[PDB]
Amino acid sequence: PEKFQHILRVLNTNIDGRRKIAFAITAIKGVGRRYAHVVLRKADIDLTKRAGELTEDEVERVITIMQNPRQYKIPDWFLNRQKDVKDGKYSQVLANGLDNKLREDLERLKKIRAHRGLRHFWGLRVRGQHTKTTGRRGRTVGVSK
Amino acid sequence: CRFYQHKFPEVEDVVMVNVRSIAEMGAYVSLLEYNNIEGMILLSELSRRRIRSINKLIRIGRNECVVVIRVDKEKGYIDLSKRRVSPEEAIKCEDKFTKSKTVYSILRHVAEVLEYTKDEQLESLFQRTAWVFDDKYKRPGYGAYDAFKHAVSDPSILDSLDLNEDEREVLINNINRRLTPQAVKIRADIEVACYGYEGIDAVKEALRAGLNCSTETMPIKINLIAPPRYVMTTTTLERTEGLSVLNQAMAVIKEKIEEKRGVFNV
Amino acid sequence: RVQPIKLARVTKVLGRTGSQGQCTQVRVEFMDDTSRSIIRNVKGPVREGDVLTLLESEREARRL
Amino acid sequence: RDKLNNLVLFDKATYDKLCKEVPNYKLITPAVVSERLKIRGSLARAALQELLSKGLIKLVSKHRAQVIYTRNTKG
RNA sequence: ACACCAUGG
RNA sequence: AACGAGACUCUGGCAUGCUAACUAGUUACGCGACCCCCGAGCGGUCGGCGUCCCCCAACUUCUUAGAGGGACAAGUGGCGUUCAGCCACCCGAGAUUGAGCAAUAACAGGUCUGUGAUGCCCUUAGAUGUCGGGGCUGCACGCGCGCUACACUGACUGGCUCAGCGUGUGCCUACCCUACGCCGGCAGGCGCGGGUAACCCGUUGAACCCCAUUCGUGAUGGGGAUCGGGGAUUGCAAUUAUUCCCCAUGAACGAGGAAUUCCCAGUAAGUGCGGGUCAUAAGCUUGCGUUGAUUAAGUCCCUGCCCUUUGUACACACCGCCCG
RNA sequence: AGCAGAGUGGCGCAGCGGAAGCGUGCUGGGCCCAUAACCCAGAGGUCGAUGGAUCGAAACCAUCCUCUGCUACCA
Ligand SMILES: [Mg+2]
Ligand SMILES: [Mg+2]
Ligand SMILES: [Mg+2]
Ligand SMILES: [Mg+2]
Ligand SMILES: [Mg+2]
Ligand SMILES: [Mg+2]
Ligand SMILES: [Mg+2]
Ligand SMILES: [Mg+2]
Ligand SMILES: [Mg+2]
Ligand SMILES: [Mg+2]
Ligand SMILES: [Mg+2]
Ligand SMILES: [Mg+2]
Ligand SMILES: [Mg+2]
Ligand SMILES: [Mg+2]
Ligand SMILES: [Mg+2]
Ligand SMILES: [Mg+2]
Ligand SMILES: [Mg+2]
Ligand SMILES: [Mg+2]
Ligand SMILES: [Mg+2]
Ligand SMILES: [Mg+2]
Ligand SMILES: [Mg+2]
Ligand SMILES: [Mg+2]
Ligand SMILES: [Mg+2]
Ligand SMILES: [Mg+2]
Ligand SMILES: [Mg+2]
Ligand SMILES: [Mg+2]
Ligand SMILES: [Mg+2]
Ligand SMILES: [Mg+2]
Repeated sequence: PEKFQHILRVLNTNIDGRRKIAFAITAIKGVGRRYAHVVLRKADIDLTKRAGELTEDEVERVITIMQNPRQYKIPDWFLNRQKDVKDGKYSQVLANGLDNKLREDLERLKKIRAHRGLRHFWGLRVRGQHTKTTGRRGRTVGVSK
Repeated sequence: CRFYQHKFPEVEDVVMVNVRSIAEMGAYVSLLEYNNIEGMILLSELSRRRIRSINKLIRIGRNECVVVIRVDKEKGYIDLSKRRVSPEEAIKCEDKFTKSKTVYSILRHVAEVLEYTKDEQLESLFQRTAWVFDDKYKRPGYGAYDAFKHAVSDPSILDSLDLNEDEREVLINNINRRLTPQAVKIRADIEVACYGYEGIDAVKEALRAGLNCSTETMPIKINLIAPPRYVMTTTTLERTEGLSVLNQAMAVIKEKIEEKRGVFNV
Repeated sequence: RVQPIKLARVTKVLGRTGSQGQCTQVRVEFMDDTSRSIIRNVKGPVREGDVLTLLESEREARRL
Repeated sequence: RDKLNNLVLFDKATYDKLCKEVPNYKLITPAVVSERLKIRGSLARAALQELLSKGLIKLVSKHRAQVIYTRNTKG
């Protein structure tokens, strides 16, 4: 049964062909599993066929939905980036847009040296956690002199 | 792949085992001189005297030689013991074990290009090679490594039996490079206190009188360690047949240096 | 180096010996010649009258 | 840990082995077919249901947790 | 029918 | 003769016997109404489902809570100097339910930071008796009580069907528990009633469990740390993110060395729900039910405790004393 | 300059080709009312350097270097 090609290289990442298509495309960053089901539902695709059982034209139908979600009627409260701080847009950053958007956000913070920027710099915990008995990476110290 | 001519070790044999788990009333240990059927050593049998912590005697991943006492040759219960070993047994087991390991790794390349889908063809080769190889030499005390030795020196038994392809290649090209110089140690233990000015020529004529019944082309390893000594490393065979080349050689030297002027050594 | 099994019936419980008081002293018959009798030391909770099983009827344990 | 290899859909050899394994077994559960063959297990379920649709096997008990079959209720 | 058990602002 | 033990007080287990109930019910029919034939019948009648509506019907089994009753080693058989009592068994709701209360003499135990209980000392207008801001949260590291996990005796998605102890509008103080309608994916918002409480939230539609679907031995859809972006509620104020919701990121961890804790029957453990603190608010603690085992009926070995005899150079009492 | 031995965890060392541990020390923890003894975890490695053989080495071969003992003691 269905012995044609399985693995597919969706943008910049190797989507394995074996897993169910829902749990197949999650190997993309910025695309969790709750977002993926919506994308596939709005793409009309069956949800009982692996990644190997999709031809070369459905996959474009899915990509264009992942990239332009606002227009395929996926509401504005699903998108991971909202009222984007620099320009007011709403969208899902996908693969390296996620890396660069985190990078730019940390740079934006450090630039005006906000209390979070310095915590990202010093490599500490940024939210309000106690730090006396947690994290605890370093090496043991001795009382001897 | 099996190590030896019997898959289940017999009673009163010393075996190489890699301890693997310290049990509650023993230890479950691998078997490494035989295939990996489990073994159980009783905790009452590690040492003859009281113990402070078991980790000081045995710990996971330590080759050790232990003696089996009883075995259910049917069900597979290898009962093992450590109180009952002398460190000599450890020697005579560990040397033959390090022999058997290289025979294991040598009889491995054949399966590289010949059929290797099954660990059983290893047994196939094993029954044709090792069984017959040791069925002979086990009467005086020798093994199949000695057979491969006698082979790569004068290849005469591998032909006398069923001959393979490229396996004699990986036989010799590995043995005679691991069967590699058995260093020679015969040097000239002679002290001379020369009394002859024409003697620099006597030493030369006696160097050319070093090894007898032989040629003027074969090289000898001269060493000038002591100016009053004349030390040679003679005809290089193996250190097994050049004996007379030390027994008789020095005599012409000492006489020809004694004949000229004054009395000399022997 | 080969001995058959033997089946004994408990006829009386004597006391609870052992260092933590774990094993139990007991007197048994032999179910083929009810004349015989030994004292044994069992590990579980014996009652009275139930059939033990001995793997070497020749021993006779005498303390803990 | 190792790599328990498994297929998600059959190859012709394995498909032959499926249509010929039916009598060989007196216990047909998804697990045993997934282990004796190199089957993912979500594939063994579908294949067993397919065979059952062919009357080739007889379902003796189905539960939410464990499913079983039998040989032919014959012989 | 007895391994080892020292010391105290 | 006195105290402690015991007796005692509360609680759990049994009454189809008593007392008596629109702030608890049940059965009946007076009913009637709805619905299906679902069975005789046809569809009514015979019946079946009703937390549908009634009764100025009958009663107290279920509910509630008062007075009494019941268990005493009382009966029967063994072991007991025939005593004090122990063991098994019968009848039984039950032959050992769980707590509270507790002596003499002490400890240089804890508390002056609970107190308008308090001696002495200190400071007393440049205050050690008030407002604004920061800290108790600061992180190379050592330890303690814990929570969630390492999956198939499982995770996810639907479906089905069961509780018990409780609290509730606040006397300054200034806030309570929530039904039902509507709006929003969600947290939440607006509107309009009940409750000072067996009366309303509420027949408290609790989770595990139960039934059916997807995944497949892969750090995987196990696990859910860390981090980006956005949306609400509390408040005078949320940054060092109070709490809450959504998309996204997806670390260690594959049953844990030497050691060591708790536990005997509705108990261990799994599982959720109320009280306390509480403007907002449990990974805590104090209680409540719910599914509900394995192993024991013992001993003095280890750590300790009580009684007698015995030894001591100890009495600040072996954590003692003391020799070169 | 020569002979012999050695070069591996901070230090002493084991390691007869299928390839990194032992004793001690250091850091931390366990046990006890404490402290030593005793128990366990962690870190620490160019196996002297350079080439070569071998399917493969720390190990075998060759050259060099560095320590130790003993004679040589040498314009
Ligand atoms: Mg002591
Ligand atoms: Mg001292
Ligand atoms: Mg002293
Ligand atoms: Mg009572
Ligand atoms: Mg009651
Ligand atoms: Mg009702
Ligand atoms: Mg009463
Ligand atoms: Mg009586
Ligand atoms: Mg009864
Ligand atoms: Mg009581
Ligand atoms: Mg008292
Ligand atoms: Mg006080
Ligand atoms: Mg005072
Ligand atoms: Mg004030
Ligand atoms: Mg202030
Ligand atoms: Mg604090
Ligand atoms: Mg505590
Ligand atoms: Mg707070
Ligand atoms: Mg609670
Ligand atoms: Mg509250
Ligand atoms: Mg609360
Ligand atoms: Mg608290
Ligand atoms: Mg007493
Ligand atoms: Mg006395
Ligand atoms: Mg006295
Ligand atoms: Mg005194
Ligand atoms: Mg003193
Ligand atoms: Mg003392």
